[PDB]
Parts: sequence; C-alpha cells; structure tokens
Amino acid sequence: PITGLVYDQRMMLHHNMWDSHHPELPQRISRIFSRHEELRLLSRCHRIPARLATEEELALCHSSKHISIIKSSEHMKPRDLNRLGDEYNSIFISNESYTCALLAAGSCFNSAQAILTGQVRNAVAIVRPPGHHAEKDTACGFCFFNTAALTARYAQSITRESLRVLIVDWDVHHGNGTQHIFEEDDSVLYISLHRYEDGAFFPNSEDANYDKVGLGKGRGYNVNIPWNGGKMGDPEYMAAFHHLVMPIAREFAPELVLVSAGFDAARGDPLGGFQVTPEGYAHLTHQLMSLAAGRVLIILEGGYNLTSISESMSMCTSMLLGDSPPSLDHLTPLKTSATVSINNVLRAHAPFWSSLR
Ligand SMILES: CC(C)(C)c1cn(Cc2ccc(C(=O)NNC(=O)C(F)F)s2)nn1
Ligand SMILES: [K+]
Ligand SMILES: [K+]
Ligand SMILES: [Zn+2]
Repeated sequence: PITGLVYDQRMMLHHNMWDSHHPELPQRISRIFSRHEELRLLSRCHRIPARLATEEELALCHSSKHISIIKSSEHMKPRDLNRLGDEYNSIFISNESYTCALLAAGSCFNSAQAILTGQVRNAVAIVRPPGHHAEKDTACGFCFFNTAALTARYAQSITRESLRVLIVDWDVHHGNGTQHIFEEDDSVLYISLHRYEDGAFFPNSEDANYDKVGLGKGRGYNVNIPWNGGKMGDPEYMAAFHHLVMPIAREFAPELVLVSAGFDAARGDPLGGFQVTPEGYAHLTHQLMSLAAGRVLIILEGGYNLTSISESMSMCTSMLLGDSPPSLDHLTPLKTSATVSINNVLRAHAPFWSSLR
C-alpha cells in the first residue's frame, strides 16, 4: 500500500506585493514539506509529479471569463494587479499567481489519477494557493480556482461521469465555492465543518447554515455543519464525524474521497480561533480511510500557523501511510452549542439519509 505526495516549490512564487506578511505565505507549503522530511515521512511516500492544469481542465468548474481574467494577471503591471485583486473579496495577485493556481490544481489531478489507476492507495497534496472559496465565475478568500471541485470533475472525466466523490471540507471556513459548484449535483457529496457564528464568520454568508441541503437533484448532497459560540476542538469534531460525517459518507458509498484539508481549525491558528490538535486531524483522517476502499486525497486549503499546519498535515500523511492513530487528549465535555449544531444538522438531513434516523 503506497501513499503518494505532491509538492512543488514553484507554488511558493505566488506572493503579496503590498503585504509580504499576509498569512497566506509562500512558506506554508515549504514548511509542511520540511516537516515531512524531518519526520522521515517523505521518503516513505511515492513522489507524484506536479504539472500545470490546462485551460480546458479549468473549464470543468469555471467560466471562460473568470479563467481569462486570472490568466491575464500573468502579464499585468503592479497597478493592474492591485486593482484587480481589490475587485474580489480577500484576494492578492502577483504575476506568478495564475501559474501557481494551475500548479495546485494539476498537482491534485495527477494525484487523483494515481489513486484511480491503482498506482497509489491514497495521497497528500501540499499546494497553494488554496481553492475552496473559488466560485465558478469569481476568485475569493485567497483562492483563484476551486482545486478540490476541479479534482472531483477531473476524476469523473477519467472514470465515469457519475463517479461518486465525497468532499469533506474541514478547513475552518465554509467552502462557499465548492458548495455552489455541486449544489445541484448528487454525484458529489459536499460535507463542510466550519465556524459560522450566525453568518458573522468569513465568508459571511447564510449559505453556510445547516438548512442548505442542496438544490434539485442535489437535495440531500450538501451537508453543512456550522459552529456557533464555542472554541470548538477535538471533542466537537469527533462528535460531528461520529453522528454525521461518517454515517452519511458510508451510506453515500463514495468511490473517491477528497479532503479540503485546511488546518486553520488548529490550535494556534491566528484566524480560526479553534483548537483541533494534530492528533485530532489524524483521527479524522483515519476515519475517512475506511471509505472508498481507502482512496483518499488530502488537499491543502487554509491554515496559517506554520508550526500548527506542518504538524497537523504531517500527522495526516502518517495516517495515510498506515501508522496507528495517536492517543487524543482528554475529551472535555462536548460544548453545548455544538450539540445544538449537530442536532440541527441531524434534523436537516434525516429526510435524505436513513442512517440518521
Ligand atoms: C490579511 C488579514 C489577516 C487581515 C485577513 C483576514 N481576512 C479574512 C479572510 C478571508 C479569507 C479567509 C480564509 O478563507 N482562510 N482560509 C481559507 O480557507 C483560504 F485559504 F482558502 S480568512 N482576509 N485577510
Ligand atoms: K469547511
Ligand atoms: K452536492
Ligand atoms: Zn480557512
């Protein structure tokens, strides 16, 4: 059983020319990679080559206009970059941003291909910029193209259109883009855990609430787990997996699992305010590995404490490699509002998932 790993240092070239200390740093990915080396995890993986996504592949999820505008940034002058970036919610652009986004996506496609052709069992993709906020027609939240959504459609394109893909988004932020892209789709089950705060937390939309269950044939295939009023950590996430994520996933029977693996819910993150531990992320990963005959791709999203994300993601890879799960700390009583969140979701989804009744 082989675990693949993809990483290319050229994804570091995407940078913030006005604010060089912006938390979506180049070194997010070099740090994670270094920690894999340090722990001797790298040498235990098969290295999967990065490549650029093609414009045709982008069109799996994104409009020509969007692709064209971001493509054009490659040749923009500083003023054009700053103004274009400022047309979006929370975006910075440099001349290398487009190519970096292509590299992130194409890295994940190669990884999905390696999994689906049986060359590896599972894989980790250490990529930036992130993807899950990226919409069909717009950039958002440090994301240009929706890497994970693209990877799902890429997987369908090399297997069959109806290949069942579960996307579990444990980044602390709602994947607005991923929700929307698959909102009318029953082939792609989207499950997101996220800090919501009654819509006050980025990206600040009630779309992230538990009552958005999907539209049309996608009804029941969008699962939002919003957290409110609580510094959520390993007990709340373990409870959500037990009561919601795993029961729904098992019943869906995915053929491929993608993890929108942000590590901004991690203890010490400067933005998330949460306290999931490296060991917590290992248990989450271990649980997902029981799905899809173990066909799991972990895709880096957000996460801004360089130490926290390095420890947390390297622990995930350790789980993929088949190492036994570390012990969790003492699971404090589940926080109250978390029970309330889990109950709301149970009631929203019991109509669609018999395992919930
Ligand atoms: C530069 C500072 C720190 C002032 C700042 C805060 N925010 C708010 C946000 C916009 C987007 C965010 C986010 O989504 N983070 N994690 C992701 O999943 C992303 F990587 F995809 S937090 N903007 N700028
Ligand atoms: K999420
Ligand atoms: K869906
Ligand atoms: Zn995030």
